[PDB]
Amino acid sequence: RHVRIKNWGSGMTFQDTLHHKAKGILTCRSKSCLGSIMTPKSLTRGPRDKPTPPDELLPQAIEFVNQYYGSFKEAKIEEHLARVEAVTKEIETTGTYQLTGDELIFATKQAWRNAPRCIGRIQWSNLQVFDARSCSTAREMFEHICRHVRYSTNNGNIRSAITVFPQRSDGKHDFRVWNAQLIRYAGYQMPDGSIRGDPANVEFTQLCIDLGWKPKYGRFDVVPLVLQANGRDPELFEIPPDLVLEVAMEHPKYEWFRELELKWYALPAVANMLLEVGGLEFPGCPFNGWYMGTEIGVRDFCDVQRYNILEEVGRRMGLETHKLASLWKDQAVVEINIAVLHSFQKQNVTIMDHHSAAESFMKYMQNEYRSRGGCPADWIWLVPPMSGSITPVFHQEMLNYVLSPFYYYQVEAWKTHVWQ
Amino acid sequence: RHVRIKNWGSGMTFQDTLHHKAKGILTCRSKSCLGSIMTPKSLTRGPRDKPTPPDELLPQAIEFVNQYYGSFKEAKIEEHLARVEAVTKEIETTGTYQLTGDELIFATKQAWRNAPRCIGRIQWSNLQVFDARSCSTAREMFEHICRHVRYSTNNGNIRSAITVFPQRSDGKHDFRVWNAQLIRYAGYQMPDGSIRGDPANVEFTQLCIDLGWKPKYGRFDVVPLVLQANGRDPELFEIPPDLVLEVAMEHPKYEWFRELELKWYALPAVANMLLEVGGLEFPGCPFNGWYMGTEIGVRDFCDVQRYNILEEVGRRMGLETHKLASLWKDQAVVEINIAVLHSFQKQNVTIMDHHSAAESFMKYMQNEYRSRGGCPADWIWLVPPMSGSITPVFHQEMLNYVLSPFYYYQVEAWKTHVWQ
Ligand code: HEM
Ligand code: HEM
Ligand SMILES: C[C@H](O)[C@H](O)[C@H]1CNc2nc(N)[nH]c(=O)c2N1
Ligand SMILES: C[C@H](O)[C@H](O)[C@H]1CNc2nc(N)[nH]c(=O)c2N1
Ligand SMILES: NC(=[NH2+])NCCC[C@H](N)C(=O)O
Ligand SMILES: NC(=[NH2+])NCCC[C@H](N)C(=O)O
Ligand SMILES: [Zn+2]
Repeated sequence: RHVRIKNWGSGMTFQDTLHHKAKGILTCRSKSCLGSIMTPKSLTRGPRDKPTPPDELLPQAIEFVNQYYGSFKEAKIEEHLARVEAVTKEIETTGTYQLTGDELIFATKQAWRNAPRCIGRIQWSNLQVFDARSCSTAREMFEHICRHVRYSTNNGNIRSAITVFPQRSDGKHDFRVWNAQLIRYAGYQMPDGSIRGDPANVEFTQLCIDLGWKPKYGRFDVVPLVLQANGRDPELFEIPPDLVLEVAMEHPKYEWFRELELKWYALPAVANMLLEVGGLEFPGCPFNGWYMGTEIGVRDFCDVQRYNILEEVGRRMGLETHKLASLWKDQAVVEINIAVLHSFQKQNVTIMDHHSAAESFMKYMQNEYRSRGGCPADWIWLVPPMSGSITPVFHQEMLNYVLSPFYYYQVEAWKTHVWQ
Repeated sequence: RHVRIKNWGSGMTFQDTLHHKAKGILTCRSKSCLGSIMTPKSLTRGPRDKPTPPDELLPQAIEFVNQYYGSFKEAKIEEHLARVEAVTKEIETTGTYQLTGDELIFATKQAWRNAPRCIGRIQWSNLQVFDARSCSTAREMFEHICRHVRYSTNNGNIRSAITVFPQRSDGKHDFRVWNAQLIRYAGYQMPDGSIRGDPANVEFTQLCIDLGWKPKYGRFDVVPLVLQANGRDPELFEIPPDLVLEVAMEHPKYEWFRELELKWYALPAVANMLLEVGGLEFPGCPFNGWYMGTEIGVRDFCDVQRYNILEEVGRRMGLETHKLASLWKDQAVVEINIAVLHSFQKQNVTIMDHHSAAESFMKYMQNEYRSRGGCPADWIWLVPPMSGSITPVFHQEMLNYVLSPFYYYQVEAWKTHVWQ
C-alpha cells in the first residue's frame, strides 16, 4: 500500500509503506481525528504489577532480533539463528531476556529515529549510550547521571547521550527518574496567588518540598534530582552546581534586556520517558540533545503557562501593547528569540535555530524514505512555534505512527506510587 | 460517551459529544494518523454521472429537516411534520427535493459553522445568501457573481456572502465556477523557466489561455472568471476592473516598501467548493468573508510556491540574509505582515489580524460546546502560520470531524470534464 505524501513547497513526493509495520494503538477513527491531543493514552506506557506474560513477549523479542540482525548491511545468518534461539530459551526459562550491549545501542538509536515528534532526528545515528543496567541503588543512579551530565555538557559543546537503567521486571521494582528533565527550574505558588519560577514544575516542586528539599523562592532554582531504585521510595540528590551550565540572556541591541535578569540551562535532558525494546520496558532512560532556540524563546519564555515575559518585553520595546493589530506580540517574540540565539553564541554554547533544524529534518526525512521507505512524523510537533510556514516542514504532508523500538511517555511516578 | 479536550494555556476543558453525529469518512486508521494531508479524498466530493439514489437520499433529507426545525427557539410542530411528509412524497415522486429558500439560508450558515478549517466561524450566523438556483446560463452566472462582488466589496467595508447556484442532478449538468477564487492573479511560465505572477495559478491560467484568453504577462493580472452552466462547456468572462478592489502595499516606517510595488485584492472569495445539504450537492456556491492578515502576508507573499518576496525584503532591511541564526526571515515576515495590516487600515479596507482572529475563535469554540457540545476543528489549519504558540488556538486540543451540512472540496473541473 503506497500512501502518497507530498511537499507543497518543493513538489517533493514520497510513498510511505512503513506504516504497515506500525502498532495499531492510535485513537484516531474514521469518525474523528484526535491528532492534537498532547499526551494521549496511546503514546503512554502505564506501570504494571507483574511481568509481561512470556506468551506476548516472545513474538516481540524475536521481532526485535530480526530487525537488529536485519540492520546489518552484511548477513550473519549463523549468529542471527543462535541468538533468536538463545533468546527464546531465556524467555521460556526466566520469563524475560537481556539485550546484548550492541543491541542496546541499536535500540536507543532506532527509538530516536522512530520518535515522530523529534525534529533533530538527522543525528539519530550519533548518540552516546551509557550502560547503567547494572545499577542497583539510588546513590549509584545519581553518579551515573552526573557522568551523563558532565559528558553531554562538554564545556558548552553539547553532545547527545542517553543512560539506560535496568529494565522493568515486576513493575514493582522500577528504576526511574521522577524529574521531567535532569535539569529544570522550580515553580512556587506564592501567597498573592501568582507563581514565582517555572509554572510547569509547581507540582513537582511541592513533591520536593514534602521530601525535605528547602525552597529558595527564586525564579531559576534548580530542582533536586528525585531518584528511584527498584520500587523503593525516591531519594533526593542535588546536582553539583558546577555541572549545571547556564546562559544569561542578553540582546545584541537592547541593553535593557539584561535588566530582565533572565537565563536558562544549556542541557535539554528529558528524563521521565520509557524505552520499549522488543517487549522490554526501560522506565529509567534519560536522554539529551542540544536546544533549538524556539524551545526556550517561544515556549519556555513566552507561554502564558510558563515564564510569560512577553508583555514586559513589548513595553520595554515601547510597542503598542494594547493595539493587538500592531503585531507587537510578533516583534517581541522575535527579539526574544534573537536574544536567546545571540546569548548562546556569545557564550560559546551549542544552540540551533529553528530554520536550520527544519532544513536538516527535510534532509533526514528524505533519507528515511530512500532507505526504509517511511518516516513517522507528527506535523503538530515538528512545525516550530514561530514562523511556521516559513519552514519547509510546514509544507510537508506526513504520516504519524508508532513503531518499535519507541519512546513512550509515562504517568508521572508520584501520582501512582505506593509509598512506604 | 464523552471525549475530553483541554487548553493547556488556560486550563479550560471541554467534553465533546458531537463527534458521534459525524460521517465516518476520515482516512485516519488505528495504525496511522494522516491529519496533515492537505486535500484528502475524505474531504473531497467527486463528480457523478447518475443521480443520487432516492433510496439513499431520504434519510439525509429527513435528518436535515429535523435539524432545520430544531434550530428554531419556538416549536413549529405543525409545519415541521408537514414539511417532513412533503419531502418524503417529493423524493418518492421526483427522486429528489427542493429545500425552501429559508432552509437554504440555514444550510449555508450551518455548513460554515461546520467548517473545521475556518478560524472566523464566530461570524457564522451572519451571512448574506444569494439564491440563484433559478439560474440557467453562464452569462446569468456572471451577472450573479458581479452582484455578489459589488455587495460584498461594499466599497471597503467587506461583508460575508454566498451565492448558491443550482443543485447537481445528473452530475452531467453541473453549474460551477472552475476558478479557485473569483478574484485571483494569474501566473505565467516565462520562456526562461521562471514564473511571473502567482505560481499557484499557472495551470488555471494556462487553461484560460487555451480558451482564448490573452496573457497580459504581468504580475498582478486578474485572471478571467471561467463559468460553467448546465454541464455545458465553460465560457470566459472578465470581471469588470471597477468591481475588483485592490490594496496598494506600503510599510508605516519603511518608505522603500512602496518600491516593491506590491498589492493584493481585498475580497477572499472561494469559488471551487461544494456545499452538501441533506444529501443534496451544489457544485456552484461561491462564498466570501474578509481576509486575515497572515493569509496575504505570510502565505501569498512569502511562500516559495507563491510570490516569495522574503529574500528581497530581507536584503532591503539590511539583514544578514546569509546567516539563518540571525532570524532575518522572522523579522522580514513580521514587517511584511505589518505592511499588509497597515495598507488595509489606510485604504479603509476590512482585514483581521491573526491575534484578534484566534481570540475570537476561542470564544466561538466555547459557545459551540455550551450549545451543541462540540466544535469540529482542524488544529493544523487553525493555528496561524506565524507566531503559532503566541495564539491560544495553539494550546487548544481539538477533534476534527465531518458533519452535515458541510463544505467539501472537489476535483478541479478541467481535470475531469468531457469537452463537447
Ligand atoms: C540533537 C539534538 C536534538 C534536537 C535539536 C532535538 C529537538 C527536538 C524538539 C524541538 C523536540 C520538541 C520538544 C518539545 O517541544 O517539548 C523534540 C522532541 C523529542 N525528541 Fe529530540 N532533539 C534532539 C535530540 C534528541 C535525542 C538525543 C533524543 C532521544 C534519544 C530525542 C528524542 C525526542 C523525543 C522522544 C521527543 C519527544 C519529547 C516529548 O514528547 O515531550 N531528541 N526533539
Ligand atoms: C468572517 C471572515 C472569515 C474569516 C476571518 C475566515 C478566515 C478563514 C481562514 C484564515 C481560513 C484559511 C484560509 C487558507 O489558509 O486557505 C478559512 C478557511 C475556510 N473558511 Fe473561513 N473565514 C471567514 C469567512 C468564511 C465564510 C463566510 C465561509 C463560508 C460561508 C468560510 C468558510 C471557510 C472554509 C470552507 C474554509 C476552508 C477553505 C479551504 O479549505 O480552502 N469562511 N477561513
Ligand atoms: C494542543 C496541542 O497538541 C499542543 O498545544 C501542542 C502543539 N504542538 C506542540 N509542539 C511541540 N513541539 N511541543 C508542544 O508542547 C506542543 N504542544
Ligand atoms: C502539509 C500541510 O497540510 C499544509 O502545509 C497545510 C498546513 N496548514 C495550513 N493551514 C491553512 N490555513 N492553510 C494551508 O494551506 C495550510 N497548509
Ligand atoms: N532538543 C531537545 N532535546 N529538547 C528536549 C525537550 C526540551 C524542552 N522542550 C524544554 O524546553 O526544556
Ligand atoms: N478569509 C477568507 N475568506 N479566506 C479564504 C481563503 C483565501 C486564501 N487563503 C487566499 O489567501 O487567497
Ligand atoms: Zn488522525
